[PDB]
Amino acid sequence: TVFRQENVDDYYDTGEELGSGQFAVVKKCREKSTGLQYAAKFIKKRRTKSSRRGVSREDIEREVSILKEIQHPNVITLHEVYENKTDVILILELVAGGELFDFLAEKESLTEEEATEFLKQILNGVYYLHSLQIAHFDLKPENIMLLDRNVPKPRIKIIDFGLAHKIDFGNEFKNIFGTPEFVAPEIVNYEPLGLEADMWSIGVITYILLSGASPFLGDTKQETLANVSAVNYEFEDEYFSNTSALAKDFIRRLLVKDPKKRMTIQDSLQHPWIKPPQFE
Ligand SMILES: c1cc(-c2cnnc(N3CCN(c4ccncc4)CC3)c2)ccn1
Repeated sequence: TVFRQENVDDYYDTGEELGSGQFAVVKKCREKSTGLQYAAKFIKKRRTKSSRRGVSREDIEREVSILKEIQHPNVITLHEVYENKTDVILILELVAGGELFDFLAEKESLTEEEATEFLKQILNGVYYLHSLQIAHFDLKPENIMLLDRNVPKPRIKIIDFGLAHKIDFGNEFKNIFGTPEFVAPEIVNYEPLGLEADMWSIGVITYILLSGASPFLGDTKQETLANVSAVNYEFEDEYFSNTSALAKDFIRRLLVKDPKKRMTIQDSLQHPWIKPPQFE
């Protein structure tokens, strides 16, 4: 599939660079014809067929196809796609309140009520994705953005679908590996992957929201990955002594090695607490 090949600068003016990962660049921009503001994500193309740098065309096209299908308040909207010799440029909805990662760094830890206000929105977005058989495969605080960080109950959107896949045969078995602290054991073990992997990541996120600490994090990537595979975590009393038993129950039912025994997204919404790359 080919994208718009006019110069993006003919249609948008860019401004501030926003925070991003090592591989893409994200800039605020403004569309000349409407004055509306967006975020432009520049994905570097592969320079040759057997190259390791840049993103393969197949991978870019998968991300664009998934973005085009999704429309939900808790997921980022794709507006347009441009391309040139070096980059594919996604014009995305602007989310200006920063990363949940940076919000958490300011608060240290969240109360159970504050955590559930965020978690409900994450679960609603993941329920939409899983209903479409889309696994995100990279859920973590850096991939969740706040619309406005200055309100008492900030609203959020899931971003960056660069690892997302449609799961139409129940599982995928290929080159899929996210960030070590957040990946499920089946990722660590290079096993077939399905929607269950996202549920594990939600368990990790929930643990971090309540404690400010990462449940499997070791001093090196290999230690973290070994900890994930062994389900080596505990609810440290220093962080969790005053946390409700139901919150611990929720996490415990997500941080389960066997994907078939892990809570699904539908289970998570009915749970009584809620119901109203890899190489150093
Ligand atoms: C504003 C921004 C964005 C946007 C789009 N794509 N990726 C984005 N980042 C967010 C930061 N980031 C990391 C990852 C690792 N370490 C530090 C930061 C993860 C990816 C932001 C979209 C709309 N409005």
